[PDB]
Amino acid sequence: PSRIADYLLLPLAEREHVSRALCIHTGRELRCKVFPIKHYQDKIRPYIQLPSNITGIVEVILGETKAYVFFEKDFGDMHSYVRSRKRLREEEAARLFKQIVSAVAHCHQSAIVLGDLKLRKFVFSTEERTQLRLESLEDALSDKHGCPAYVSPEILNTTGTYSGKAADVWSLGVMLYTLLVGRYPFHDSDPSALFSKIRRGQFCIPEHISPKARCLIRSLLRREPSERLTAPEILLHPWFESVLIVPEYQED
Repeated sequence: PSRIADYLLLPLAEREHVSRALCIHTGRELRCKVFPIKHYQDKIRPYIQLPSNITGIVEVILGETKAYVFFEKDFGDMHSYVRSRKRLREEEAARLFKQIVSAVAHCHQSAIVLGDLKLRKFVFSTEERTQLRLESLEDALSDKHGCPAYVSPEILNTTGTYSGKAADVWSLGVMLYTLLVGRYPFHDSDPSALFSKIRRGQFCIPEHISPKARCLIRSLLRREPSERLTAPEILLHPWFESVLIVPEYQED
């Protein structure tokens, strides 16, 4: 039977590298995912050590070779939320998107490129579903299934080399559009058409989206990466106003 510090580890219905972590003293229920420590240090730890909790990590237990990351259960992701709401009203979209952007700005200011930004990368911290956190543990909205909706112009043009931070901002643009409209801005099921529209920056913002929201979307989905807002700059965009330590313990 699997016991680590004062937690009992139990298999989860899925069981990727994730388990149930029950506190032996109280029955408090967390989640645990195990990683090689090298991988934890390189890919997970940076997120924990930002100044400000954008993750829901409670603590990390560092064994011999492996890191046991204990985190809070979440209350669903933003992909499922948009799907169930169809699309968000501007006031909610702005509240939630500001939390998303604040997370990314923090990351970028410590030289952390995410590279995998999507609505499913953000999850609710409570049952209220008013506060999002970054899914940092590597753990419907198009014409058909499997739209590569986060493909940027850089990744189609250039030669593979481009700005990580500016590519994340493109992803913030796709996310913002999708929050407000309920479909991705580039959503063709035919990849020829999709890639053509992405390279040429061709998408349509419905008329009823406010002027401040429309120019913010446009300011993120600029074809030229150098022309996009930085994540810090997004936080000061007039749209928002218009509508509005993790401990590490060693073990044997």
